[PDB]
Amino acid sequence: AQQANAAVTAAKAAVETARINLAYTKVTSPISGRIGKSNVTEGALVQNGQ
Amino acid sequence: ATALATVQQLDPIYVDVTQSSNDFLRLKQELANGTLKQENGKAKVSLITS
Repeated sequence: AQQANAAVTAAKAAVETARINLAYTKVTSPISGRIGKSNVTEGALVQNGQ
Repeated sequence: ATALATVQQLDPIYVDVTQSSNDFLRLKQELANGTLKQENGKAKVSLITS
């Protein structure tokens, strides 16, 4: 039972992990107001924290 | 990290209009006029290509 709760613990780690990553696949705005310019075009590899 | 190619589209084509500062103000004076400005969000402008 306890080791099963460790498996459920890693399970919620994975579902939460994909839930934040799959939450950040969409790109939205931090705040409101007038945007400047785009930098990167589509079909291009970008990095997190680059 | 290497990129393969790059494509464009040529039947529409952007024209980024390089402009000074104060004449835009005078265009703001055209915003105080608006009388040659029709279709007001846009309108045609005659090209002079090279």
